[PDB]
Amino acid sequence: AFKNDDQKSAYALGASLGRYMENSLKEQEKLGIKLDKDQLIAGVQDAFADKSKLSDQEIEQTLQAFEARVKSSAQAKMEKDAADNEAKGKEYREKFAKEKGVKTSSTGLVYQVVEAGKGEAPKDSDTVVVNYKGTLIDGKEFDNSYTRGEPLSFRLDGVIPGWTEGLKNIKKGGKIKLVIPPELAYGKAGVPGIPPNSTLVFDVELLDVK
Amino acid sequence: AFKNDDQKSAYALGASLGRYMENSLKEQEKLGIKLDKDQLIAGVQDAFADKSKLSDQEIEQTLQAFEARVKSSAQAKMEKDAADNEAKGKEYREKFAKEKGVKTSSTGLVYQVVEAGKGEAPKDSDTVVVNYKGTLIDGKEFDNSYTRGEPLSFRLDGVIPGWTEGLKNIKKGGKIKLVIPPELAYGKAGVPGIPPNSTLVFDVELLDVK
Ligand SMILES: C=CC[C@@H]1/C=C(\C)C[C@H](C)C[C@H](OC)[C@H]2O[C@@](O)(C(=O)C(=O)N3CCCC[C@H]3C(=O)O[C@H](/C(C)=C/[C@@H]3CC[C@@H](O)[C@H](OC)C3)[C@H](C)[C@@H](O)CC1=O)[C@H](C)C[C@@H]2OC
Ligand SMILES: C=CC[C@@H]1/C=C(\C)C[C@H](C)C[C@H](OC)[C@H]2O[C@@](O)(C(=O)C(=O)N3CCCC[C@H]3C(=O)O[C@H](/C(C)=C/[C@@H]3CC[C@@H](O)[C@H](OC)C3)[C@H](C)[C@@H](O)CC1=O)[C@H](C)C[C@@H]2OC
Repeated sequence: AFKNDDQKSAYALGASLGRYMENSLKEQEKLGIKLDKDQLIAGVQDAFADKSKLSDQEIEQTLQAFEARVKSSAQAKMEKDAADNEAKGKEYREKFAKEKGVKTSSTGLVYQVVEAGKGEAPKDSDTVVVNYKGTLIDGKEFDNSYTRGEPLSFRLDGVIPGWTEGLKNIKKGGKIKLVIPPELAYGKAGVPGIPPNSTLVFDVELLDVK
Repeated sequence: AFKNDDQKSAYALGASLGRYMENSLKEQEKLGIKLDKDQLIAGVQDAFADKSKLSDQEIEQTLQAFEARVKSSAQAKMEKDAADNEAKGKEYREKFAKEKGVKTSSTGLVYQVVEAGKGEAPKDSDTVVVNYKGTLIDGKEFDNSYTRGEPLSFRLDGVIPGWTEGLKNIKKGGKIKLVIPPELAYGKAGVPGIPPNSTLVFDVELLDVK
């Protein structure tokens, strides 16, 4: 294929800009914003060959207005998701908390011990070894150590408060379901894969405490 | 001929990215690196269609090596420039030093007293106030105090050695032309606006010694 570097590196540098444009389009689609892909490419080709059909001022201004649109659309969507997820989350916890075997701690953490396990109570400075499954209240799975490949280890005080607190309710060999409010998890900001004010549901198997 | 925002903003976004690429390639060009632009647009299109001939891993691998080639070529070019200026500067100094009224000091500073001035000469702990104009040997002006509408003040011992020494050759009210070898100036590394091993030409007026 590639005869050498002025070729290989060029293609890579280009592939990388492609990649980047696809990723970018992917975030705009979250907001219902769909740019014309043929035009996006034509602009790239035109510029790369110095034949842009828009002046530098028209480019500056068009981008300026477009990025105001994106930010203004993303902000509104964050705001609405935050409020929606806070209320749906609350309702969800309230319903689940009333069920048999389910408990609510003084912090608002809602949990269901499935297997107590046996051994020492995990403490903040312990390293726990776990398998887990993490999903949003709507059933969307966001994390799964099982399909990731191996049991994960961490310091108990290095994880979110919902976990630091929850795992203390069981021992090695145990299993618990944690239903965690955003204020004991990722809050209003959320993190990639976790929307604002998200209540999280984890099914955790505690393999070791060391 | 854009009909709508999804069309115009997309073109704009593309043109802006492609212009960014072209600007980086232009810098690569100053170093003798001229990427194959047909392959570059091939990568853009292929990755855009999710058919990059390079995997994400290969892309990253290719660009790391490419990045190493650029830096290495950047260094080679500073080295060639260092050698070229050193030589060109030595010739320029040699020719000028033979002219009527020009002197060469023991350190290799070449200078021409235009007006002796009158009063004390600058000594090491002293402060001097000067107007000056600095140019590279080809005539490009890198600094001109006259344009700030005010002279410059500094400690004689706080400046490059060619000035520290050179100004001891005149007195308050004097003028002198200093032709300074790189080793009494910014040396092989230079500074922004002053290339490697540049010989500097300064026209100085000494206003005060205090
Ligand atoms: C940047 C370094 C990467 C580094 C990545 C790893 C070692 C891999 C590790 C298996 C994480 C998973 O990666 C595949 C993935 O697991 C999640 O999907 C998840 O199920 C989860 O919620 N878990 C994992 C299990 C314990 C509860 C919790 C957590 O406490 O996770 C912790 C977490 C993110 C705490 C933040 C820390 C920042 C604070 O500001 C914030 O405070 C609000 C809380 C994890 C252990 C971090 O400490 C360590 C890291 O982040 C997150 C949704 C995102 C996370 O990927 C990043
Ligand atoms: C708050 C005060 C900070 C103050 C910062 C500024 C005003 C910088 C500002 C942009 C304009 C500078 O000039 C006003 C400008 O001056 C040049 O254009 C120039 O014509 C020059 O070569 N000059 C100026 C006149 C005397 C000769 C000489 C010099 O010796 O300059 C001196 C110098 C740089 C000494 C270094 C000291 C460290 C040594 O290690 C090095 O030795 C290698 C030499 C100057 C006087 C410093 O004392 C002044 C300062 O520090 C340089 C090409 C680049 C330099 O800007 C970067």
